[PDB]
Amino acid sequence: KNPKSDKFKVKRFHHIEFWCGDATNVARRFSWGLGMRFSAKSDLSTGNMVHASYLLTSGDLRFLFTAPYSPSLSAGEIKPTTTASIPSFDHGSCRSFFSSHGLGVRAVAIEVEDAESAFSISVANGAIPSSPPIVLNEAVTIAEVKLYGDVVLRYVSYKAEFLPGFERVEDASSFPLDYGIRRLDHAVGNVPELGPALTYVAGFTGFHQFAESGLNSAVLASNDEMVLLPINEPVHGTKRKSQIQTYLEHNEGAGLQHLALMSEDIFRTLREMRKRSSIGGFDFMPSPPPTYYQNLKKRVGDVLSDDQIKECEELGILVDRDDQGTLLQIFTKPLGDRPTIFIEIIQRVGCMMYQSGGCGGFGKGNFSELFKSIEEYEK
Amino acid sequence: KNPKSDKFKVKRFHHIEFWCGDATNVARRFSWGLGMRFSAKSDLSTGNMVHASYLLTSGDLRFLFTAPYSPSLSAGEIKPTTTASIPSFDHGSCRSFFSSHGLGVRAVAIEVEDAESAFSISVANGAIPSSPPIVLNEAVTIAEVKLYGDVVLRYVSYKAEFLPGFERVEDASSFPLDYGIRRLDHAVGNVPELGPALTYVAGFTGFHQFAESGLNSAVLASNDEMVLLPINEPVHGTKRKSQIQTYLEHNEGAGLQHLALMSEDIFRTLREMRKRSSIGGFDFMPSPPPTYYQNLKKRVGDVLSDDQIKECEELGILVDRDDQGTLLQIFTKPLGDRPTIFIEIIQRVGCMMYQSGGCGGFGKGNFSELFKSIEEYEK
Ligand SMILES: Cc1nn(C)c(O)c1C(=O)c1ccc2c(c1C)n(C(C)C)c(=O)n2C
Ligand SMILES: Cc1nn(C)c(O)c1C(=O)c1ccc2c(c1C)n(C(C)C)c(=O)n2C
Ligand SMILES: [Co+2]
Ligand SMILES: [Co+2]
Repeated sequence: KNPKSDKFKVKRFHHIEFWCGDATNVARRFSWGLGMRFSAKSDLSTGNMVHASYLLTSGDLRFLFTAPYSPSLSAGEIKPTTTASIPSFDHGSCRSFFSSHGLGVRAVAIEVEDAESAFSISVANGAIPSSPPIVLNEAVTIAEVKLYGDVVLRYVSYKAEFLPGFERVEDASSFPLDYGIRRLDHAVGNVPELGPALTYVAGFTGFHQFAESGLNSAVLASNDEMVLLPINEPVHGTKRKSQIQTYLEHNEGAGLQHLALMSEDIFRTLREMRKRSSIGGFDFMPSPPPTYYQNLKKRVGDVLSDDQIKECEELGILVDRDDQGTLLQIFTKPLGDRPTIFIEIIQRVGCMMYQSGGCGGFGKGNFSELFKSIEEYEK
Repeated sequence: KNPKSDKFKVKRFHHIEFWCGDATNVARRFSWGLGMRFSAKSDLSTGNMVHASYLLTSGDLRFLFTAPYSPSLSAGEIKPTTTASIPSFDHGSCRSFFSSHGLGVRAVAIEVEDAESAFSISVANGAIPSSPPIVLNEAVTIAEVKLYGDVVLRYVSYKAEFLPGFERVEDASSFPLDYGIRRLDHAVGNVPELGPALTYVAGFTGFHQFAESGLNSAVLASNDEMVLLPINEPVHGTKRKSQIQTYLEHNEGAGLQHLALMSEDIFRTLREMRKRSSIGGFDFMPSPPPTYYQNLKKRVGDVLSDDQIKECEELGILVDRDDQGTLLQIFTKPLGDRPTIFIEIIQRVGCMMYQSGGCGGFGKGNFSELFKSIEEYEK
């Protein structure tokens, strides 16, 4: 059941912004590890005396990495005279965020028809304002409201080329890496209490709820279910400590837990990423035992051939099924020093009309199947 | 003239420590860009609840990357019960350093015969103490005094395997990269006033002075001239703004300007580094004009063949000569967001007895020769 209750017109995920201590080193690491190209910059060389911002792209996926300069470089500026390309940026907020949480996502940005209307409707419906709507070069409008913890939901709308004040990256520094990642599928938050978090976000967006292990969760979705925002809470008192609780402890509270990146060829993406794990890229969680891939024949034997199942086993890929589609997924180890944010690589098969959002679910069935596999491999 | 006036026995450079916001991403970027292997760690997985520290090695070169965890993880600890592997570490100092200077060198570490005696003699001779001598597992002693700005000179001595509490890195995560870098040749500081900086450092070490462009500089050296610590000050009032002054502005004061890394085969190192510049590694300063390499025939035609001169031209390598040896060198663009710290790759030819320290100088003649080359190429 999809009541299509969005309180304003939402299009697609637009970008994810990481707040960093040094944007250069994080962006270069991510570029090589994920196969994303350097496509735009806003920094000292573009006249920005406030923050260094670097944009990586793969397909429609946009990752922005931002760090503050010394405040002394811009001490004479005021907001009317700022050289910052992102007017919501604040030195103190960024330093406070990074000292509190470490490397992590500050903004989940969605493209909307009208960022000023989106902001006004959200705040009229309970959203806590973070940055009021600001029109950039009479071309783009940006506004921000609080999502959870110190993460903001950023609205971007275009009258008619990332943002004004960003420059295209020169082709010499713009090596055309591509491991097959094409877009953001979903962005997941961890909170101490799921109920109040869901009520708050669904309250100001009109997003609807989309259709033992240490977590309870729920998924909020836009009208066409292309913007997907799951939220998790921990389950206490279990034998094994909840990984959601571990997140909250090491992150100093609520924040973004994982980004799921859709691949157009998850086999190629994982081959390319795994080749680079020990040479500057990303590590992956330990692979399931062979009993898992043996049991996959009975579960997904009508969707994947035996060869493709064998290809899943080489790469450590997980498979899950809903009533409408099938999910291939795998998880990285945490992206930085703290056991907090990580990345999921996903590919979905089924639900063709284009492919509808959330085809195959989010893999919650893999908890029990991994468990059964571990017990079976112990035998 | 070498008066051999060291006030305590100094051996060699031991390691360089960077203070980071996220040590994982910086260390992974540096590993791929410079061809250094992950060799040791001290972090949550080794019981360290205080800081994450990762050691990269290439030959005798040791780069350490350290970042703080949330103070909440260690809030119940006191110094007698600390889980930190580097007892001088302090959360507040590290956050203050990074917010002030950005990514940069906190410690220049030299191995000495007795770190406690080195500390006591230094402080008795004017050194400002930073961290008193601490014996680690009855095996290693570490102590720190201020060098310039917020950079410390760290003394390490071994009774008889980086530091106690560091664990060797498992071979799966330890990919054997190697682009030919073998050791630290020199470490250079930028200060506002050279005189007082030299007097201070030479005062407490007994290091001696080793044998138009925007800088004045001088080099301090240990007895065998294997530890080399140049210091620069800006020259004001020139047409072009001093790059030393630019450093001081963007760094918020004095600090380490560049690390010069000796290669056993600078041609291989530069081929390997340049292949990776646009895929996560390091960029290099713009190459000199072809008139430079034409003029090199008359300057170094007796040391390098025409083919090897042509190889220098492909890779953008600079060449300088002293009275005793020849210097091949090249400089990276800044390592992070700010126009502050960069790296020099160096190889020295001549002065064989082993090779004596500082063979060929430090390349100051390349200022005039680059200038002449630029005017000649304008023609
Ligand atoms: C669950 C869940 N709910 N929603 C809305 C999602 O997007 C998810 C997941 O992406 C997911 C699915 C299966 C997992 C898993 C995750 C994070 N992890 C990590 C290590 C915790 C596992 O070990 N397994 C087996
Ligand atoms: C000088 C100097 N003194 N000492 C003690 C050193 O180690 C040096 C250098 O390493 C050096 C030599 C030549 C240079 C240079 C540097 C840093 N730069 C940078 C961009 C400023 C140039 O453009 N040229 C031509
Ligand atoms: Co997921
Ligand atoms: Co040098």
